[PDB]
Amino acid sequence: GPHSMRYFETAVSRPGLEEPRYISVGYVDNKEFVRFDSDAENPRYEPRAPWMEQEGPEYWERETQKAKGQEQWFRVSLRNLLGYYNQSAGGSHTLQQMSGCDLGSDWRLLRGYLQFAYEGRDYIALNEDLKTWTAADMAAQITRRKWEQSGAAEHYKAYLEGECVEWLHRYLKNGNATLLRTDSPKAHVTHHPRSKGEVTLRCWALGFYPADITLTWQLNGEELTQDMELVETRPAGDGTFQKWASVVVPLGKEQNYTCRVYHEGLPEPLTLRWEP
Amino acid sequence: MQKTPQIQVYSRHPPENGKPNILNCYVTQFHPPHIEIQMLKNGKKIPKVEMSDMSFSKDWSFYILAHTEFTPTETDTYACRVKHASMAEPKTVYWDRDM
Amino acid sequence: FAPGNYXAL
Repeated sequence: GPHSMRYFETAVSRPGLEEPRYISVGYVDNKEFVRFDSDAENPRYEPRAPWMEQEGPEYWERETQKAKGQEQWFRVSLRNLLGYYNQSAGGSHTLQQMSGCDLGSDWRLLRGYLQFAYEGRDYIALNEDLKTWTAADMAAQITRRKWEQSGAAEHYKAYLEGECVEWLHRYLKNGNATLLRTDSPKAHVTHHPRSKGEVTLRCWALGFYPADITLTWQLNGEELTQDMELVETRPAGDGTFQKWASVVVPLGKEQNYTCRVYHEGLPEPLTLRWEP
Repeated sequence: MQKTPQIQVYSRHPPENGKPNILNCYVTQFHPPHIEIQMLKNGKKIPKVEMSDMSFSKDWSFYILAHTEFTPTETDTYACRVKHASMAEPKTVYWDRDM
Repeated sequence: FAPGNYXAL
């Protein structure tokens, strides 16, 4: 629904190497458009969408410069974190960051995001007021006090309200040809044996974009989600995505059931039933 | 932490025998981000396997897509084998076309 | 346009 930008950043330390592995990935409307990786031949922010090619060389040197700053910031934080959690040297550890902003259909700031994780667990997050912080444990409380003192919240607030939103407009305008596209799901139903007098009906949705989609079964026209196996939406690898829902019904009474598929690319939802 | 990876193995297009296609291996919901994935045809490692760059989800967990060109037949088996530090030994998953 | 962090954890 709401347009969005995100920067997903990761730092991984490792035994032997003094420099940790840093990777930053940028998303516009959940579609990857830029990437930085420290282990690349010539580390810089690369375009990963065809519509980003039109940015000038000056744009890319600014972004690469910020990546270098973040590498240094992540390195220092990984070291502090190691001390906070009383961990031994020579190990391997992860520091993750999610930054970004949501826009309303009216094209302005809806919600701002800024949150960190350590070893894949929540560490600290900027609150929705963009003023206060939520620390997951005692380690993160030490970071909180330090950041409260320095006015770190204000800094990120100016980013999420300022440049995050301003630059999202430019990216949305430049690449609306590809971003606002919608490929409709081509759907069907398969029938498979499960046990004595019971059958698995599976509802397929294939070749759809964007990933947002809802599949539900129903009994006699009434929504049915009791014990519905619903798989994780997965990429086809050609731009589009795939998904299925399934339900276990009695043998002979399969006609009673129908699948329902909702997707923004359709003029109206698909209703399907397994036929011989 | 150590989160066990979830593995999905599926073809890009609806599968048909003798019809060139692409087999995906979508590993998700794992941590730490080091992982070893390899795809197999009749228990033999497939040489040309493309690997996407590694991302992570809104729940912090890492995911990756491995894929290779393949032509289904009735008899041939296809599989994805993953080693990850959260598992005692590598898990193999077999491509279920009938699914 | 990526962010620039200000104060380490």
